[PDB]
Amino acid sequence: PQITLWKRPLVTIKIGGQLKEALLDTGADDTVIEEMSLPGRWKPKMIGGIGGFIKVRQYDQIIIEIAGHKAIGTVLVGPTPVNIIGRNLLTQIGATLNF
Amino acid sequence: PQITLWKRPLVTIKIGGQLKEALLDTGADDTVIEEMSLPGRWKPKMIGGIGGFIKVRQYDQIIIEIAGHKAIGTVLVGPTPVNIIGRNLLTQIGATLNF
Ligand SMILES: CC(C)(C)NC(=O)[C@@H]1C[C@@H]2CCCC[C@@H]2CN1C[C@@H](O)[C@H](Cc1ccccc1)NC(=O)[C@H](CC(N)=O)NC(=O)c1ccc2ccccc2n1
Repeated sequence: PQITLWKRPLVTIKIGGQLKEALLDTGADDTVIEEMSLPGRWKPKMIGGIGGFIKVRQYDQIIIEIAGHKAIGTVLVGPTPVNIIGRNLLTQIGATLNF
Repeated sequence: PQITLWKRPLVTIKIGGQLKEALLDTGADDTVIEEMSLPGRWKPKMIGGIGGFIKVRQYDQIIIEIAGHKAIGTVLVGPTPVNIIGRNLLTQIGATLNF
């Protein structure tokens, strides 16, 4: 598919058995998902953005479906206003920027 | 060009006649550049992201060259950690996401 940038590039994702809306984000190194009760072991992490840092939980080898395309990798969970799909997962679904 | 996402999508820009490095960022609504002297009129504004809100100078109708392509639009100047090119200027140069 091709997505224009007139509006935020939001798509449907599936994670932990739940459907959510998330932003395809070429400026994010990491994938950050809103607070949810994911099972299993995690490691403490701090991540930065414009504004400063927030505390998150790092989960490894998490399955996520992005606009119908399957991926598996690291997902950070904590208090974000928007679910963001970063480059660690955009590469797995074959995404590029074109102009 | 077609840009893949295994590395950060960094390009050269020209702004106020000066060369800088900046990130092509589909997750950003706006364009935010590090503190600099810039010819043009400005007004105070506040913007947010992952760790909270910061104070910036808003400059309208600024000429900027992005990887060899011309844009003329709004640039925010302030204590951002990384120079970011957001959707207000990505749309001007014809950029799309593809997968
Ligand atoms: C630029 C502005 C217009 C303020 N927009 C945004 O900030 C929106 C805000 C939205 C709501 C809050 C949740 C984030 C989304 C997406 N972001 C865009 C989004 O693309 C944003 C832009 C950015 C990049 C680099 C440095 C600063 C800011 N990325 C991020 O916040 C990601 C988060 C992450 N850890 O993956 N940061 C980075 O990937 C990153 C990279 C280098 C750094 C160097 C020093 C300090 C911090 C650094 N952070």
